[PDB]
Amino acid sequence: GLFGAIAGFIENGWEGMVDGWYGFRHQNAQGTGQAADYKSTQAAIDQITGKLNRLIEKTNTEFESIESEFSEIEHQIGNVINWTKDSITDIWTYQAELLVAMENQHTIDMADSEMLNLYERVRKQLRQNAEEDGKGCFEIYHACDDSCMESIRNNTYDHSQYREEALLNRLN
Amino acid sequence: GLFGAIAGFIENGWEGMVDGWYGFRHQNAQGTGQAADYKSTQAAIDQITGKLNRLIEKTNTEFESIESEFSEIEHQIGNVINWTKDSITDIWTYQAELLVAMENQHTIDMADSEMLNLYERVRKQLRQNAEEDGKGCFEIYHACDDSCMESIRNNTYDHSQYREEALLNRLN
Amino acid sequence: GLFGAIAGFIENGWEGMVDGWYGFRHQNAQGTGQAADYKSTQAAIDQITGKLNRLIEKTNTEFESIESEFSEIEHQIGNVINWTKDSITDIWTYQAELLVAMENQHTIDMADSEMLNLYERVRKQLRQNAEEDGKGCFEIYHACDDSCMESIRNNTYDHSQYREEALLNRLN
Amino acid sequence: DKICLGHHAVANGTIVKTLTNEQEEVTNATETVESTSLDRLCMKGRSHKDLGNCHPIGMLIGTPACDLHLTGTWDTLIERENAIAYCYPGATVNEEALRQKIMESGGISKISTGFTYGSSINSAGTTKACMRNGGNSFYAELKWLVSKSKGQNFPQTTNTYRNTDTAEHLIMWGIHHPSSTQEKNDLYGTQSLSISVGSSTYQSNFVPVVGARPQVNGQSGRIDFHWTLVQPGDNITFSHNGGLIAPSRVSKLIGRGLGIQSDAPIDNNCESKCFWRGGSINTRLPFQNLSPRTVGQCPKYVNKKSLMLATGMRNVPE
Amino acid sequence: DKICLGHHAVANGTIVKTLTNEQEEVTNATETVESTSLDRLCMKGRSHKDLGNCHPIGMLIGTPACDLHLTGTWDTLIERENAIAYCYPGATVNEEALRQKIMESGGISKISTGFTYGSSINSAGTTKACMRNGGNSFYAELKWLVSKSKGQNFPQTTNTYRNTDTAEHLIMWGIHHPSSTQEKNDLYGTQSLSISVGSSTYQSNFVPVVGARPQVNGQSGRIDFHWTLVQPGDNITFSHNGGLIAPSRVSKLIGRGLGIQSDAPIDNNCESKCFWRGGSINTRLPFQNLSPRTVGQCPKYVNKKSLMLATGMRNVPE
Amino acid sequence: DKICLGHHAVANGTIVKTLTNEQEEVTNATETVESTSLDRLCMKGRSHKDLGNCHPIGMLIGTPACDLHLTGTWDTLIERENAIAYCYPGATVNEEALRQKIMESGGISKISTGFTYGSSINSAGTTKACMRNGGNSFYAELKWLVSKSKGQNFPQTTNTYRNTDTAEHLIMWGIHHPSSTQEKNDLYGTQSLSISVGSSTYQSNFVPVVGARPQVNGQSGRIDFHWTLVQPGDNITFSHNGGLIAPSRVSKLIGRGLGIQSDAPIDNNCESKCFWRGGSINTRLPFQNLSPRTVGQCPKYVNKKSLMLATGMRNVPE
Ligand SMILES: *[C@@H]1O[C@H](CO)[C@@H](O[C@@H]2O[C@H](CO)[C@@H](O[C@@H]3O[C@H](CO[C@H]4O[C@H](CO)[C@@H](O)[C@H](O)[C@@H]4O)[C@@H](O)[C@H](O[C@H]4O[C@H](CO)[C@@H](O)[C@H](O)[C@@H]4O)[C@@H]3O)[C@H](O)[C@H]2NC(C)=O)[C@H](O)[C@H]1NC(C)=O
Ligand SMILES: *[C@@H]1O[C@H](CO)[C@@H](O[C@@H]2O[C@H](CO)[C@@H](O[C@@H]3O[C@H](CO[C@H]4O[C@H](CO)[C@@H](O)[C@H](O)[C@@H]4O)[C@@H](O)[C@H](O[C@H]4O[C@H](CO)[C@@H](O)[C@H](O)[C@@H]4O)[C@@H]3O)[C@H](O)[C@H]2NC(C)=O)[C@H](O)[C@H]1NC(C)=O
Ligand SMILES: *[C@@H]1O[C@H](CO)[C@@H](O[C@@H]2O[C@H](CO)[C@@H](O[C@@H]3O[C@H](CO)[C@@H](O)[C@H](O[C@H]4O[C@H](CO)[C@@H](O)[C@H](O)[C@@H]4O)[C@@H]3O)[C@H](O)[C@H]2NC(C)=O)[C@H](O)[C@H]1NC(C)=O
Ligand SMILES: CC(=O)N[C@@H]1[C@@H](O[C@@H]2O[C@H](CO)[C@H](O)[C@H](O[C@]3(C(=O)O)C[C@H](O)[C@@H](NC(C)=O)[C@H]([C@H](O)[C@H](O)CO)O3)[C@H]2O)[C@H](O)[C@@H](CO)O[C@H]1O
Ligand SMILES: *[C@@H]1O[C@H](CO)[C@@H](O[C@@H]2O[C@H](CO)[C@@H](O)[C@H](O)[C@H]2NC(C)=O)[C@H](O)[C@H]1NC(C)=O
Ligand SMILES: *[C@@H]1O[C@H](CO)[C@@H](O)[C@H](O)[C@H]1NC(C)=O
Ligand SMILES: *[C@@H]1O[C@H](CO)[C@@H](O)[C@H](O)[C@H]1NC(C)=O
Ligand SMILES: *[C@H]1O[C@H](CO)[C@@H](O)[C@H](O)[C@H]1NC(C)=O
Ligand SMILES: *[C@H]1O[C@H](CO)[C@@H](O)[C@H](O)[C@H]1NC(C)=O
Repeated sequence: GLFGAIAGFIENGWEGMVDGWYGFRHQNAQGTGQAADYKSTQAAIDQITGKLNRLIEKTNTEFESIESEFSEIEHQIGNVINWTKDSITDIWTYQAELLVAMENQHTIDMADSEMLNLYERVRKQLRQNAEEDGKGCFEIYHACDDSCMESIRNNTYDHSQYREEALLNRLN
Repeated sequence: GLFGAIAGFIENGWEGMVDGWYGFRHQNAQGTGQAADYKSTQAAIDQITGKLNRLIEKTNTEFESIESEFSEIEHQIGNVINWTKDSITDIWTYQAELLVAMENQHTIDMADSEMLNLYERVRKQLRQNAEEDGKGCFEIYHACDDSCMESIRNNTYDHSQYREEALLNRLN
Repeated sequence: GLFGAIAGFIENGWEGMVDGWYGFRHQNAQGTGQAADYKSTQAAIDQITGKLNRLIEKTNTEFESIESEFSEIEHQIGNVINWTKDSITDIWTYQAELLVAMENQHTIDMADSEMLNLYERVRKQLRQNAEEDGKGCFEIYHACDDSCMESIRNNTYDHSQYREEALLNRLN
Repeated sequence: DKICLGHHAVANGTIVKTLTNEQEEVTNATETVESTSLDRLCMKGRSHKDLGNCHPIGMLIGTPACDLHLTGTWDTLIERENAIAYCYPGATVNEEALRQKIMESGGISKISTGFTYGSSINSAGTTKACMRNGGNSFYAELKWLVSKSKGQNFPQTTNTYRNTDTAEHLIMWGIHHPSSTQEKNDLYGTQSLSISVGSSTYQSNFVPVVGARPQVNGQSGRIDFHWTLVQPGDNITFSHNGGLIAPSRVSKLIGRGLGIQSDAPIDNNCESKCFWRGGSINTRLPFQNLSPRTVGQCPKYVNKKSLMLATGMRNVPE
Repeated sequence: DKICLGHHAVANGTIVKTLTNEQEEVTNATETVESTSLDRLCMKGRSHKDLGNCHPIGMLIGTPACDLHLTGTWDTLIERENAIAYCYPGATVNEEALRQKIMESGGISKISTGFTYGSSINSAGTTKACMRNGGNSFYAELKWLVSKSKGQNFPQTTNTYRNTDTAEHLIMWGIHHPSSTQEKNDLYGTQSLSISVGSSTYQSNFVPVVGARPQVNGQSGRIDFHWTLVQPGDNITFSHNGGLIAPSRVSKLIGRGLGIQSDAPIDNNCESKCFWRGGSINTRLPFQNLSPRTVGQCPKYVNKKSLMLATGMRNVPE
Repeated sequence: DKICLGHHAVANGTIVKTLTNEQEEVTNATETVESTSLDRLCMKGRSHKDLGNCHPIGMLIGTPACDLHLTGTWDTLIERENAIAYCYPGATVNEEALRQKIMESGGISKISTGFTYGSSINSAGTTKACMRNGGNSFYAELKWLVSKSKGQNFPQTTNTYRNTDTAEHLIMWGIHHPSSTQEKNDLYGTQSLSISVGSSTYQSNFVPVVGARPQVNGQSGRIDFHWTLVQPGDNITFSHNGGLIAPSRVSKLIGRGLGIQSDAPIDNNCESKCFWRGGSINTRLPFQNLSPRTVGQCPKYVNKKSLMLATGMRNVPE
């Protein structure tokens, strides 16, 4: 897609992730874990909400009937009304389809960008202590225990603390 | 937003910047300085101008009156006319609202991208001589004076010149 | 543009490329070569095809005539009809112009996106074995024969094999 | 040493259309076209009149089936199928324009014409076609004027209604069309029949059509109705020597209201702003595939069964 | 030791409009507005009738030009410029509504009225303005009734057509307006002329009007046509003493069809769903700039010569 | 050793609506819906005729008020409220069609009919309702024919206008309806009144309404006008024996023009393409919320106070 993450370099979605749209899996000696990111999930969710709200805001134009349900209309005026009504219906059908095709394209790409943004945020936080694996994972060149993994998720990871160790490993 | 820069990894705008849309702030041995970036600013303004140009191009359909202001219109035809006029008005109201909502979504994301394009250009400019801080700044690992800063702004920064000094400070 | 590649950090297109939208130029010990990427070319073309299929989907609304070609309509009903028809035409003309302008904006940016997605896929593949030149090239820091070049294009390049040699060349 | 970023997926996704893909799978989606209708007229919050048997035009002329609907006020007027306007056979010229006026209104008031007639006129003419209380009757707002004495010449007669109110009044009258000259002679005399109607903004002549024709509700005669508006401070004169079905009351249309044609039963516990032949449409959705013919504030009709709008990302299962 | 990424380009591409740029060059673009028409009527898989010289109304009254078109079935009906409806000069009330009914239809049947006339009526009136087989004739579906003996009063006459079908029938009749009183007297007598017509849904009176007027096809007289729908089970009565042009047959409209007005030649080998005065539009494009007046299922008409849809990236030449 | 990237901001931005956010603050934004009207008719670059208190139809028959507008040329025609068409009371059949015709045209020429009358006809009928120079007069383009000898019968009269021009002309005539049988006799006699009017593409008859009605401008009698088009080369004949108001001239409509109904004053120092009841709309904006009833080349009416287009990035203040 537009931003290259969802159905891009991230190979598939996580079906066991039920408490968020985006999040983290980790792996270290202590084991594997999975937690959802709150900030990016709401960023996506709130933008979807905005669209729903726009969808449901109602006009106020009152229309009366120009066609009798129970009696015969004069043929010539009947034909003008029919032509006009069908013309209006074609416009709205086309508009409805354009609206939904367009919004859909947008929400999918929006969802992709929020995933990318979260990826970029983690990358910059990790700075010179980690390397991209190309599948949406970061390989970390210092010992990162459950607690270290947690600071990364919480945006409080301090790269100055691990830089010395991680640089040495990267050069091997 | 879409490209993660404006109201993204860059925390806030600069009110002090009155001579342009995108810019630089620097700090070194000789204090601080603030300059605008011409090319990114123009790219954005030009794209805005293009939309306003589209907004003001005039359809020349000449309409006549079908509704007398000064005498009574036969009731049936008057009702058809009213149904039709209101239908058309609902379409245009709907069109106008969608046009602007979409356009606004686009200009916001276009502007965001021009920030990201400027950022990415400078990132490559500095190559291995600097590191990202995550907040829209680059930490330069060598002595970079006012002549050096200007060359980054002017897009004439040669990285080979400082590579040796930079890499040494980057390791320690 | 939106993504910074096409009409951005990549200087221009290659007119020599006739079997692809996107691809590779290399220069090593054994000279130069050119190859188109099948995957990203088909990604872009499929989306273009998708749009063209939307463009041609028909509505089966059958319209009768409400205007005689060969005899005169009563003047008032004739004016109403003219007013309605012209209004309907202004809407479709507007819709048509908007659709095309929007689709075009989107296909240009989608094409830019695919170029960036290929670049990024290659950037991460090389890992630490190469560097960005800012004009869309990667400067590789090892002996990379035609056979190594093919593996980068084949997406089976293994940075492990060269990292030792490459890092030494980079740190000098 | 490994931290991986990712997104959620579901087992069974939903297909939506995008600009570039007819068959795109997303994690969730919601409908934008209303397919559901309430088969009731939702009348909560509405001062409504259900006309039942009564045709809106019958309110003006006073057909018996309209006796409960000769005056009143409403914000919502409901017309049913097979409603009766004409107990005695005939029709109104510009019928649909009139029907539409009554259904654009919020009420009806009735004002006397004050018309009186010399002793040579029998103004109490009646028909078996308009039954009331088991007796031959006539439209409540009009008088069937015939010669007191059978075969005698209906006298030359003038009646003028004056509008002293500050609104326009809607006046109606009828022309009787006999089924034979014998009947015409019996009712009105052997003279040539002429009906002239004149106001300051309207005038027309009327002549009774006489000829054989099918019996409708037992009658081969016909009474056709005609109408016009009389302006504040204006007068309307009738000049006639037989054949005029003369008004005894004229109407005044009050305010604005919404007119609905439907046979759906009324429900006072749901509220609605959109109505159609089959009932009420209560939706927050902007489109509907129920009917092209609706009244009120309505979702736009579209020729689509379904339009799903994505409320999630691309679904990329494992 | 270098690898470089790039995209293709062409020497010169096409200009398209975007939201932000009116002069945007791309590698490839395609037209969205149809500019081309087939200058013929594409009639493959259509049961069609080309009326040639026959005007749709002439089918119902049986004008000579229409003799091959008194009955038929079709799903597409084609009307040509200058088609003849009236041989004897005249016109039809509510003509355009009637023309549209015929053109919305899928066929015409005829049913005999059965009308017969006493020996003092001559039903064989003919005119040199309606030529058949080099001889004087008349509208096939109607009869010109005149007094058998010149100058005598046409007798009081009654004719009732009974619709025994389960479908409504279209009855037409004519009223003759003579060019002079002497002509009027010769044809129908010196008596005042009256024609009354009555169904259970329609009644009217008609009076022949003598008057000097210009010659059309050599005739200063006129025959004006009237029509009404007779319901299944209903009857329609004519009372007349001269001037009636009485129907010998009535029409029944069958099914639905598409009416087309064009002088484009018919082609049985191409198919189409969109027609206009100039021919047929066969396109997959959603828009069209040939004509605002089209019939069938058509691309939408737009006020643009050209509108290019980009099918490739930005063209950035070397 | 540090260089930071950023973007500008402001102290107070403006709110716009996006697809996702009703309340997005941006640096700058601009109005897309015009709310301002100019309260004059911007007539610069236009050859215009202000009709004052002359009604379009008055121009054809020659009401005193329209004496300065019987012929002329314009590209813009301006009708005012309460304009006079009929000095003598009456109406034109199909008035609104004719009004619109005149308002679609760019001029009027007048061509004499050449109608002369026998010495037993008085062509100089006048009225106190149409005053010229303080004297009883009549419509400039018409003549009120009455019997020369009071009460004695009006003779059968033929008048033919021949259109020898290369363009269709518009002919008008009136039918006088008396207020009593007495008045009817003095003017025309006892005979029944028949007015037949016939060209080769039109015919009709008229019977004049005799009956009491209100006084309008002191007159109970009425004159109702009728109109038809006469094609090049065609003749139109008037066969009449009383009650005809005969044309002394016919009209020719020239070119195309824009018709404006407004009471806003003319301003020759602004140009505009869009007009409404309250003045002119000259804006470059595509939308407009002043009035649904505009003429010319207009921005589309929308039901929106305001719609702001973002002309700058998100505003993220310090
Ligand atoms: C303007 O547009 C409206 C709406 O489209 C038209 O009104 C329709 O007119 C058509 C005739 O073309 C009607 O269709 C006919 O319906 C018959 C059954 O009617 C019942 O069922 C429908 C179901 O929706 C109800 O609407 C209706 O009230 C009845 O309860 C069918 O029996 C007819 O079939 C015909 O064709 C077959 C061929 O298959 C023949 O064998 C038969 O002889 C038969 O004639 C027919 O389809 C339709 O009922 C109307 N719809 C509505 C909503 O009123 C106007 O006529 C149109 N005006 C114009 C062109 O002037
Ligand atoms: C609703 O809208 C329709 C469509 O616009 C109107 O119909 C048009 O009416 C105009 C008159 O304003 C017609 O224009 C006239 O055309 C004449 C030529 O005849 C043919 O023209 C083309 C040939 O390609 C065909 O479309 C058409 O079928 C004709 O066969 C010209 O002779 C006229 O020119 C005259 O005007 C100039 C002013 O510049 C004067 O100096 C001269 O008098 C000059 O001769 C004129 O241009 C047009 O043909 C009509 N179009 C169609 C498709 O019918 C309706 O009138 C309108 N209805 C209402 C009620 O307003
Ligand atoms: C087609 O639409 C047009 C334009 O909307 C419409 O004309 C309008 O009709 C309304 C009546 O529905 C008129 O409104 C009146 O105008 C005056 C102001 O000049 C008001 O003060 C009036 O108030 C009265 O309304 C009450 C109803 O709620 C009455 O009970 C009482 O009399 C109040 O005093 C009233 O609103 C209005 O003048 C026009 N508008 C225009 C621009 O002409 C037209 O009738 C429609 N056509 C058909 C056939 O329905
Ligand atoms: C005298 C009698 O009883 N005749 C029997 C026929 O009944 C009458 O038939 C005549 C037509 O010949 C009318 O239809 C009569 O209808 C009424 C009616 O009820 O509508 C009687 C009303 O009093 C009368 N109203 C007025 C104001 O005159 C009304 C009108 O005359 C007509 O409607 C005007 O068109 O008619 C009806 O009672 C009966 O049809 C016949 C067959 O069995 O037997 C006759 O003995
Ligand atoms: C139209 O004419 C027919 C035939 O005259 C009428 O049919 C009659 O129906 C009645 C019942 O009402 C029966 O007594 C007979 O079957 C028919 N009468 C005769 C004398 O044959 C029909 O009623 C007439 N008019 C309509 C239906 O309006
Ligand atoms: C109506 O009649 C009254 C009473 O005769 C009269 O005074 C009034 O002026 C008339 N009004 C009109 C408009 O003719
Ligand atoms: C109309 O009048 C002319 C001239 O008097 C005459 O030749 C003929 O009767 C008519 N001609 C045409 C072309 O209508
Ligand atoms: C889709 O399901 C999600 C929960 O998984 C919910 O948030 C959303 O409202 C649902 N939409 C519909 C239409 O069911
Ligand atoms: C545009 O040209 C290309 C070749 O460059 C071709 O493949 C394609 O079919 C053309 N586009 C369309 C829409 O036909």
